[PDB]
Amino acid sequence: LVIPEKFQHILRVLNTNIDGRRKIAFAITAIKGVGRRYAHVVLRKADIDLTKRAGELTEDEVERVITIMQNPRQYKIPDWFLNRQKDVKDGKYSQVLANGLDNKLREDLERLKKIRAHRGLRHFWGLRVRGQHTKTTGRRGRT
Amino acid sequence: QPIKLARVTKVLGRTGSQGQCTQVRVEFMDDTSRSIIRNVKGPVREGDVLTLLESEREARRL
Amino acid sequence: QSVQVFGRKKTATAVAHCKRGNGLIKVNGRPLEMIEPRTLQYKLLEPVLLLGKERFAGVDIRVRVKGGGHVAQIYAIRQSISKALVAYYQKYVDEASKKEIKDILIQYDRTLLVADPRRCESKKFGGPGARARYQKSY
Amino acid sequence: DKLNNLVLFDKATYDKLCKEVPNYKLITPAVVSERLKIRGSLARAALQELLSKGLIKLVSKHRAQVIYTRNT
Amino acid sequence: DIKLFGKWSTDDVQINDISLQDYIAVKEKYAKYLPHSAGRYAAKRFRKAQCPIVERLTNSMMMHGRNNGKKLMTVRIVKHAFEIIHLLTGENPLQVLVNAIINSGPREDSTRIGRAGTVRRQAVDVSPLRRVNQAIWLLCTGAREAAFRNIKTIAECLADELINAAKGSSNSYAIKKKDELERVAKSNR
Amino acid sequence: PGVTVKDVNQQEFVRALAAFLKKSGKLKVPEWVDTVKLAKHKELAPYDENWFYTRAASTARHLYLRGGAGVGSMTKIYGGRQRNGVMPSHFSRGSKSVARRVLQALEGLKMVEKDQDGGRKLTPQGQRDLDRIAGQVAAANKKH
Amino acid sequence: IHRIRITLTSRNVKSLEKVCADLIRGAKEKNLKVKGPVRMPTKTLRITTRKTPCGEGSKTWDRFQMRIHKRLIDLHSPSEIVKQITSISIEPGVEVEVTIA
RNA sequence: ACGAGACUCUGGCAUGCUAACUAGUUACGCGACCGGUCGGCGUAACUUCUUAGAGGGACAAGUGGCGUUCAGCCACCCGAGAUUGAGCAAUAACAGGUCUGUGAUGCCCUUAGAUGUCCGGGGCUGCACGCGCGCUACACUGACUGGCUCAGCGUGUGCCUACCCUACGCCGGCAGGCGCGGGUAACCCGUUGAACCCCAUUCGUGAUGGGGAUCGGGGAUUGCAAUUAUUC
Repeated sequence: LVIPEKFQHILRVLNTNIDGRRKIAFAITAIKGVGRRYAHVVLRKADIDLTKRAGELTEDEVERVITIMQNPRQYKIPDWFLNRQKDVKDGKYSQVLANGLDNKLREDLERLKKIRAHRGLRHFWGLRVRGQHTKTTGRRGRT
Repeated sequence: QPIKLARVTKVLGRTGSQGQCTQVRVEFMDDTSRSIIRNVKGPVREGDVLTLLESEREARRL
Repeated sequence: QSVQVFGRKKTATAVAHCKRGNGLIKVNGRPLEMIEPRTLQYKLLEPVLLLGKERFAGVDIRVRVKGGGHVAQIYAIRQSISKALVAYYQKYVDEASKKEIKDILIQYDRTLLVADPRRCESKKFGGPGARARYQKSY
Repeated sequence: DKLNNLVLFDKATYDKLCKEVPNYKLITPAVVSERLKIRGSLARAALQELLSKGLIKLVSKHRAQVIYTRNT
Repeated sequence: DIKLFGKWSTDDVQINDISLQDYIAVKEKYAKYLPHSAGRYAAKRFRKAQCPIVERLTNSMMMHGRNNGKKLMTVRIVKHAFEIIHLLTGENPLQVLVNAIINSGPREDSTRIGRAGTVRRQAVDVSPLRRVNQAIWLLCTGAREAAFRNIKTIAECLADELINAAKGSSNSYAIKKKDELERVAKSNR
Repeated sequence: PGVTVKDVNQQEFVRALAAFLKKSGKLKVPEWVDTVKLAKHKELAPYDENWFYTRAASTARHLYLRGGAGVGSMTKIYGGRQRNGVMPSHFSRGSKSVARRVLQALEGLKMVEKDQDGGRKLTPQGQRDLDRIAGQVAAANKKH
Repeated sequence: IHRIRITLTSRNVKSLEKVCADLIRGAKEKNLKVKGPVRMPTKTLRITTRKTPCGEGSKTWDRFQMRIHKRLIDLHSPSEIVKQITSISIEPGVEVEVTIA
């Protein structure tokens, strides 16, 4: 439960190294999807006291957090609350950790150019998605 | 750096390039017989007292 | 009894109903010791303890307030209290001590009896504010 | 820039902190943080915990101005 | 009784400038329980000095387009550091305040003088009103920069600057500004 | 003279009505209370685990103050500063669903009664409980 | 019920008051208990229009304001008596809405 | 003599006066305390508390210091007020913009081969950068759980005008379905319970909570037609 000495710098994702200085409800922002109000709500309903700090981060805490982030239905959390609802190019519903599998889905530039779609060409040149009109004004990129 | 007293008795006018200062006549309380002119900076009321480093200073005079 | 004679500041006003009661001052169902900003309570106890807490000897004063802004209500709620005290002290009881306390609170300040005639002016077009104008284009 | 501060529980929050905050006359989370090399956030947390222990005299409380003085 | 905030005594102040109590006043009958009376002195002239200087402070550490329109915050933040100087020096904050206003208050400044030239400056005497204005401005500038981006909160940076300006200590930013004004008065006769 | 409803600081009064609520243990909480956005102008998830009970306390207190006032009005009280980044911040409504759910929670428990022209009122039992709570806080320090 | 309400509205205060005085005298010419004229808040309508037809020059606007002043006269009488009083060559620009309940 | 001034609405004292049932606080119980306190409000109800009327009031009128001792200027007591803010604004004129504001108009293309015209499916909806009005910030006078609670001009169901505000039950975090109704209007939202602030929550000098500024999915209401998730 409470223990003065459990401070470790690294959490396990794909054997890579992360930061471990942030406090609780903020130390699990190192995961791509977890963080913001997602980590806040999982710690809020985790039935633990939130006054704990980085040094009192127990291994049971981390194990339960990893299990809860594996599947959202621990407290009946719908999939859209995660960054990835029903996936593109496959019929899954979850976000995948690490790199090389989720980022493979994001590359969306060639196939839309096959149908001569505007979205794919826009993402092909690295242009604006929000639709920022460009006439002459703008102070980013070349100076 | 002796310091004495000086109090306003006559606001002679406003000076400065853009109305910076007031050319004002001041008497020394410790002597109550001398009147000197000072380009005092800031809002000045007729009868205020101020501690000064200078007891003989004069500025541009017309 | 209604010897109320306004008591105002900005667009907010107070009416100080006064009667022969308990000596407790009420502000629309809440005591003057507890007001929403939680900061101007001293501004409200200023008149009474300036003139004397001993003056209230069975006088029930209920002030009803209405207008915009909390601090705008204050400086008028207390003005209404002072007006009600003036009306009570002018109706029957003497004037020598009335003039004494009046001189004391007048030298204390001026916003206890006479209202501030100030008010928010209109805004003039061709600028962001009433007096401020847009930046010049070179 | 670079966030790197003391987040470890060791002989810095109890010793030299509970032994040097009571002996000083002004106690503030900023004052405790500056004079005792400690983090202001953990200074506030520990001050709240010791107030729950009941070893101070409180004048008023605020988000940035919690007024403490020695009582015992 | 007319004690400030009902806790700081007002029958103890001594300006010790022979005749300056009409331009720096905290004993005057305009001095009230609180430094909040809304702005009424700025309209006319030489009425600004009739202000209770507590109000001039709570409005001078009240600036910079992020504070304007938040005067109750200024009154809370002056209650803060009033009850803090009550313990730091163990004396009434009004005494250290009048010491700061009597030392930080400049005497000599340098200004452009002449109708036909622009080469140099001339020494001028800064009147009591302008001297208190610019002294409080330097105090507030230091107190803003002393807690700007810093871990140090308000009511302590202001407190530190006030205490080390009230004793005449040159370590203060306001007192170093005063020394700079005096030296530029020396160097432009 | 007894004790009036508003003669004790209203912050601790709503705290004490909330305390009555969590010593009663009568209310019900549905299973969509942590999966929703629950706000527009609030940019962080609640850190107190108990906002439902404080919401019930606020709703009950406002209910004593306002007669005939029903759902849709407290959500404007619970709305606030909505910042859109570059866009200037506006006033946005809070969560209507949260207020409605807390109302239905308090609805039918002899605290909240359904009026006949729209909105809601309070039953004498609810008013008596609120007045007992106010007397409790007053007797804590203000009546001794 | 026989409480006849005249909701009378006009742009001019003086013409409105002359109409009200004539109507209340015609009621006072007969044996009719009446209430005083009830002055509902005048509607001030603002229209701020750019002056230059094509955008050029300093940003200049006209501010046309429309003051609509409305009185009500509710008298305890059958509406036929009020209509008998009505044929008095009502002032132009003063419109009458008749309310019977 | 025109202009300025004067004028008019006014901001600001109507405690005096015509006077409300679309305004409002106090003569007896409605759910509680041996006398005090409710905007579901108590039987009873007076213009003080909001609107909008007439008359009054402020004049450098009063005192003091200056002044060619005048016109005037500066201080002071009373007083609500001793410079409230704006629309009107001259003689005379421009080669300043508008023929892309107009069913007000001058030879050229336009003489029916009619730069939209019946239908209507792209167009000022482009990327390398220069101080064009402005936008949220760089933080601890603070964004931030939420406690308490105060607004004023207004705008509002309707001629080829659905669509305007918008009091509850059910559901739906997000917009929204049906109903009993409330609104031509101070009657209905409204007591614009609002909104800025009232500082009990991780916050501590950072890339996380100042800084949504830069990703892909989904419910969907006015919109046949949201393709640059234009806008919830």
